[PDB]
Amino acid sequence: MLISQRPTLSEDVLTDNRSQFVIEPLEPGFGYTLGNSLRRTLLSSIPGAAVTSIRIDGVLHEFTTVPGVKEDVTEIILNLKSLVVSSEEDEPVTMYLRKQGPGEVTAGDIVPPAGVTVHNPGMHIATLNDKGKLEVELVVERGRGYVPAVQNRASGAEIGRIPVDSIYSPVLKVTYKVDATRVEQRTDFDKLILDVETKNSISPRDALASAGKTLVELFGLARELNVEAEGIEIGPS
Amino acid sequence: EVIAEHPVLLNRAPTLHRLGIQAFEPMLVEGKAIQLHPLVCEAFNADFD
Amino acid sequence: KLHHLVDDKIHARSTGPYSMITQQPLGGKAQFGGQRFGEMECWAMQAYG
Amino acid sequence: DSEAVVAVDAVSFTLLQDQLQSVLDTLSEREAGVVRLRFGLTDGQPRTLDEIGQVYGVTRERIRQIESKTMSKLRHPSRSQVLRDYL
Amino acid sequence: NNPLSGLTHKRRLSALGPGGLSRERAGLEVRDVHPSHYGRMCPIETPEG
DNA sequence: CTTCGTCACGGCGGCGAAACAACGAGGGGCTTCCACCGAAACCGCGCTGCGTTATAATGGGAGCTGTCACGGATGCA
DNA sequence: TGCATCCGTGAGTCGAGGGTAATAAACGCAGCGCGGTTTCGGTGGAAGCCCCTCGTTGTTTCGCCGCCGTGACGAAG
Repeated sequence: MLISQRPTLSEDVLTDNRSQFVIEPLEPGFGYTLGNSLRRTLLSSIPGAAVTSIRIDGVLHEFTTVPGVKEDVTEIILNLKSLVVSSEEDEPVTMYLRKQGPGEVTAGDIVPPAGVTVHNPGMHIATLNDKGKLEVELVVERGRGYVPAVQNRASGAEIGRIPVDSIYSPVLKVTYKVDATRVEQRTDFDKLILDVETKNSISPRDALASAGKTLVELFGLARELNVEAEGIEIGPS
Repeated sequence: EVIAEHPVLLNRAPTLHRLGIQAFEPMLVEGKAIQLHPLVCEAFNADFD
Repeated sequence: KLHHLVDDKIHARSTGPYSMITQQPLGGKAQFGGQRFGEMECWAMQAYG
Repeated sequence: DSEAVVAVDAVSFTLLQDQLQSVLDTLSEREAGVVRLRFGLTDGQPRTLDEIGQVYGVTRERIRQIESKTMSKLRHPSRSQVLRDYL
Repeated sequence: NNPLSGLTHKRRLSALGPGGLSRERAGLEVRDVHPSHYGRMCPIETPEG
């Protein structure tokens, strides 16, 4: 069967990377059918690269503070946790940052080799002081979804190591809400409103296109049970 | 069209306090039941039994 | 299922017939009738100003 | 109260009376006046065709001729299509 | 409207009528469930109007 | 590869048809009755009103009467 | 003066919602105004009778289709 009334899609910007997407008119109840799935996908289907582990000179058990820099260790930890990076290899990549002298150490001071790119150099990190001299080492990779911090089993081998979570999916948050567009004249049609909001490394719309790709692939994996099955279709464009 | 932003009145016997009546902007609803926003019922003191 | 259907308890009227003595509308769902606005509604009605 | 004004009739009665002017005036004015007193609408007395001879200086048979001249050309649906909604 | 409303409409022990007491004349006390109802009159099935 | 056939392109022009103005025979304007409306009339009679009834007959049937409280207006002592 | 004692009030915004009874009557007369009825009537709707409004020709002229030739892109060997 055909949808019998072609729905549309409109992307509306709110910021450089945050945008809403209005779809209308979906068939009755179809807002939920795809919205929750789609938000789950966006949260758990778009590849990206994020920090995985850390180790810095000076600290072996002092998981509170380290000299040179003034703030605590958790502050620097959470600063680096929200770091946008892109990697082109599934091996573990390493980056260093080493700033001598007091000042404000930022994410522009990190020296990422080619194959690992940073999209927020101007993100402050540390209030280095007292002629502080540091050496922070970041174990980074790429994946998808949210991977919590995997602790170091080889505690002795990497004993100054620090396991950390990873927001591999480049989107930060997406929400969806349904509506009652032309329920009376056109039999309970509904309009979905999506709101997607993503890192600066990528856009809001592109990860959406990739989510559409992944999900249409995932459902082709199922439609290949009866290739000529009469479902529903859309029509022209 | 004609119901485009045309306020109407909702009353319930008894009306005791001033807010026993309320003006609402109405929207067309399929069916024969008036759908009351679930917040004003306190003032209306109206339950759906 | 109880015998209190919303198919039975709706009455609408823009303008129907009118009372004999007064020109006022009549009461009832059977006759096109008309809705009653009481004094106790007039109270809140002024309290709104 | 049996004497209640439906108040759709009244507005529609004004609309009847106004479509009447709009249709009569689009017709000739001699004929419009002829009927206004023949049926005596604007007055209380519909008239016979020999009263019209004084007011319009013509033989009553000529108003017999004009009555059909009114009606038949009216009987062209153009006048009828806009007036048949009035019933 | 149901076999019950057919039956339980009978076996009804009314208080009003000729020789009965009108509602406004029917004061608070008479409405009470007298101890002398045990087994005689249903102490629970009464109109809630 | 060569050479012939066709099909518009554009005009030419001479026919040709439709608009516009000198006006005269179907309508407009005459009598000439009487089946008729319509009048005017000539009525009778259902329909309302109104009168009378001649032994004595000589005091209502009925109604079921109560709340709850409260101020106050009203017959006593 | 008290002082009891009746008593005149109100006591929910509101939806479900048409109706139940009785006694002695006759005759007769008058007005009566509604409805059978009984006149001609001229004004009604035909029937027959005369002056003025509407159709023939006499061009005019853009228009247009046949014609006339041109040229090329085509048409066939």
